[PDB]
Amino acid sequence: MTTTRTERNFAGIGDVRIVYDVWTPDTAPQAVVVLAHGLGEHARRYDHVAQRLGAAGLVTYALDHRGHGRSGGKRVLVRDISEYTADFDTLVGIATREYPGCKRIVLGHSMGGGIVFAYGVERPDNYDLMVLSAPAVAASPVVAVAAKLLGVVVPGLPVQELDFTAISRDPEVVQAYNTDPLVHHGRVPAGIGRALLQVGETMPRRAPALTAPLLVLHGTDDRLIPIEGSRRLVECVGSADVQLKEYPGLYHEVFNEPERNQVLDDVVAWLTERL
Repeated sequence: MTTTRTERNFAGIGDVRIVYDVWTPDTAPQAVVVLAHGLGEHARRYDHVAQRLGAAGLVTYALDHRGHGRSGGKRVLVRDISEYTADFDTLVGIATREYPGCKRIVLGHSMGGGIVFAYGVERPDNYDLMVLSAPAVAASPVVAVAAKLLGVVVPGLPVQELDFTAISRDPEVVQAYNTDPLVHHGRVPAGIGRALLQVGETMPRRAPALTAPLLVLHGTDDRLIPIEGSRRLVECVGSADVQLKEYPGLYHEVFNEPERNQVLDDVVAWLTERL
């Protein structure tokens, strides 16, 4: 339809400047969506997702995490999962004040899915629906201990060598990712590894705190985050209205796959069922 983007910013944890987009369609908003991107990317890789949501009368708030895209902070530097979740909580507060009376939908992809889950456990009544795209949620006990120790002393130390070529079966998506100057083109730092384990170590203990309906999306050929971790999440959450949509043969970024228009139409159908 016609969904215009406006750029704003707020002060995050440590007074780090956090830039976010607001996508507004030319119609009375049916609900608001607060979107959390994954590791190394930024909110401008979701223009087509925000535009698709605007077609359904949804307003989308999408922020760049600290150390990502337009936001402040050292690139992909993080020391605690609470840094990500507090800034997401601040954005949800912004959207709640701007649109009172609208249902609140929290959407997260990959690391953003782990962020949205950690926020959702802390504030289970601050949102109405939750949608997760291959969430980084289930990350031996000795390696978990050592990784969280390292990430708390040298959170900027490179550790894990991630395969960007597994993000999508679309060659244009893999190419656009790799030539984007705003995108992180390095190894996973130790701080991000610790934050991921922080949501992973506590998922089965704290998943019962969730109450709002939940939809999980995951391609079966995901080589970055295994689909079995999503099968285990939906069995642990306390929410009664839960379902996981598996896309056979799709890669990590189901919103960027050639079948993205089918994936996005499944998300809009799920939301319209509950709005």
